[PDB]
Amino acid sequence: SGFRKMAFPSGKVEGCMVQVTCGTTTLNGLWLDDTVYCPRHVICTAEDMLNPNYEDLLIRKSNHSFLVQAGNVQLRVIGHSMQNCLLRLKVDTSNPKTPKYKFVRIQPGQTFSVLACYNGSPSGVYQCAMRPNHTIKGSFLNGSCGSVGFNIDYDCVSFCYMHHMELPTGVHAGTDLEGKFYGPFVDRQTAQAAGTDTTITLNVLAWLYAAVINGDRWFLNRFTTTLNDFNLVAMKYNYEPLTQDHVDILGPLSAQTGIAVLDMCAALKELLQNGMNGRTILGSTILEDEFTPFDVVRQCSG
Amino acid sequence: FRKMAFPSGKVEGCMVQVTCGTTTLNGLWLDDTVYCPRHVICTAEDMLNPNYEDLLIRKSNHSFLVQAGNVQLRVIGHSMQNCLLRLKVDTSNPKTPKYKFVRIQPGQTFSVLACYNGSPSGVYQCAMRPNHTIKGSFLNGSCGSVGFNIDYDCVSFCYMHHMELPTGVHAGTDLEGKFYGPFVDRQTAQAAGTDTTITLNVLAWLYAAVINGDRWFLNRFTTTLNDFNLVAMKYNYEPLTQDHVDILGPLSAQTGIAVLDMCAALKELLQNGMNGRTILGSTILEDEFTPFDVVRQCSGV
Ligand SMILES: */C(=C\C(=O)OCC)[C@H](C[C@@H]1CCNC1=O)NC(=O)[C@@H](NC(=O)[C@@H](NC(=O)OC(C)(C)C)C(C)C)c1ccccc1
Ligand SMILES: */C(=C\C(=O)OCC)[C@H](C[C@@H]1CCNC1=O)NC(=O)[C@@H](NC(=O)[C@@H](NC(=O)OC(C)(C)C)C(C)C)c1ccccc1
Repeated sequence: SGFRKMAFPSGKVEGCMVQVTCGTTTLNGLWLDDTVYCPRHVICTAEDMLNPNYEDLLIRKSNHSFLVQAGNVQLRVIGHSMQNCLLRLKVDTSNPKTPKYKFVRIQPGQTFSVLACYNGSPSGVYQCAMRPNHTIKGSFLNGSCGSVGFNIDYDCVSFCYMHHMELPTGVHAGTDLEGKFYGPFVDRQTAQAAGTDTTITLNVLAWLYAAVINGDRWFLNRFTTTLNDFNLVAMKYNYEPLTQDHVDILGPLSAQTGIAVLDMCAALKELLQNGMNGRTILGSTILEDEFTPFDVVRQCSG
Repeated sequence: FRKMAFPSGKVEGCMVQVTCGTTTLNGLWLDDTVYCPRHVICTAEDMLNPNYEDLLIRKSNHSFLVQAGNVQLRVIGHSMQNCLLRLKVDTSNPKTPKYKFVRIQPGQTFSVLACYNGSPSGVYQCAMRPNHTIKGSFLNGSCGSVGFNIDYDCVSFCYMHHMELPTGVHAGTDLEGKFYGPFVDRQTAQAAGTDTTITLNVLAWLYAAVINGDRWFLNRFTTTLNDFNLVAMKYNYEPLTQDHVDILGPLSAQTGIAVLDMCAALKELLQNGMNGRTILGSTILEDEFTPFDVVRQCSGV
């Protein structure tokens, strides 16, 4: 019952947040075992951000060029390397609080928790989704960089995102724990259109099923709609095209609630076209798409 | 600008599973004490209206099974404090963070670490609604889940989950076992009073917008706290009081926009809607960001 944009317990991720400083640049880092990840752009001098040559800027650095700090104790960096847009600083001590973890490049539309950090210190956690344009509509300020995006599968933390940029659109862009950006962005402060955004159709349906699982039903109709017709409409409303895989995914949620995916699609279509009569769905006044089908099934069943 | 929750690390280390017979729920393990809903000592038979006092006096420490991981905390004492059970355990939680028990006030917010069988499952931010309930997300077995605020390094435990009003909302108690609202921890037929918009927070929010550069809604005029309330009344807004105004002060000072001025702005935001316009991204007027919260996210904490 009830429905919140729920984030995973950030506890296990906090125990891996550290401060990493190079020159006068300081940002967050992930310290797992004997390694610390952070946006390689930490080595970027001010003026060096217009068009930095990381390979060049890094070679001019050394282990001691990095001031990695765990809380208030200085971590000794005894090895460093670059992996795409990351810095993999090896340290001498191994973080005893390193949770069971895995690095995963999430798929646009998927959701994850973000531990907003500043100076290697957890400031807040929020759940967000990998927007369709690969950016993340988040709340980040200067110094949030190095914050990690993660998921928790029981006790195994899946790091999927590491903050890096701030597209002018006000959104945010980062990398996966392997340094590869999400979207067509780069470690440069150079014009970067935060690509055409779309509404995650998959999630809005998952969300609508959630509202239904929770008793709300007013938006349903006797109408139905082919996958193709739903798309012809949805796309007009700037919605991600809905694929058969998506409806397969909504399968479970379809069963429970007993509503056929396209029927729900028929409801979504109506909503899009008739607006919400001012009325609300599961609280919101606008179709929510930051809850994946998996999220919903996890927050409604048990 | 998203609704952020305090990192739940500290509370996570204080969540334990409390079992009593067939009833299992979450327990807050601070020091040598484990707090959990007193209805942990219930079951299908004694719920409509259990006599806890009696029901507990029939239970002994061996009745309770407090667990943390694959560890079992021998319970060496048990007392009931209002609607909570204070369970003394033979072990003082090593992860106990500096903590206070503070009874939150309507409108104020806090993070909620939703738990299941002693395990933290998810953490979200919410507000203690005017009607005294919370638009949270809880499923069976979430009981004992705690709400909290973090002041520097101190955890301010302000909420513990117990009931779920038919409204789809939730009632709980502070960590002293006293319920927030008229609600009780019984299967009565209690209903949440109608809710209102936390005017104070909407305001705080608008300010936050102004702080981030979203000020299209401001206006040249002002209004009287009285005149504003006549509007707010229509849109079912909490009547703004001078105490509310003073609470906004910092935000008001930072942006130099007088509360009554911002109300004037909110007045027209209510009477003319946002005409397709968005404040801080949203299309609706957020009322779950207290003045203090607005600071947190904007003035990094
Ligand atoms: C994190 C940097 C950090 O922690 O530094 C501490 C000293 C950010 C966070 C960014 C701040 C506000 N919200 C955010 O998400 N890192 C940056 O400031 C980066 N800045 C940008 O992304 C800029 N992007 C940009 O110029 O792109 C175009 C507008 C040209 C398309 C923003 C601020 C305009 C950053 C980039 C590169 C290196 C270091 C930092
Ligand atoms: C936590 C109990 C727990 O941990 O039990 C583990 C076995 C809840 C959480 C509740 C679950 C779903 N969302 C929630 O908020 N404890 C209860 O189930 C309690 N149930 C209620 O509060 C019921 N309220 C109720 O009937 O109120 C009226 C409709 C009569 C006004 C809900 C579920 C309808 C609960 C029941 C009995 C004693 C103590 C708590």
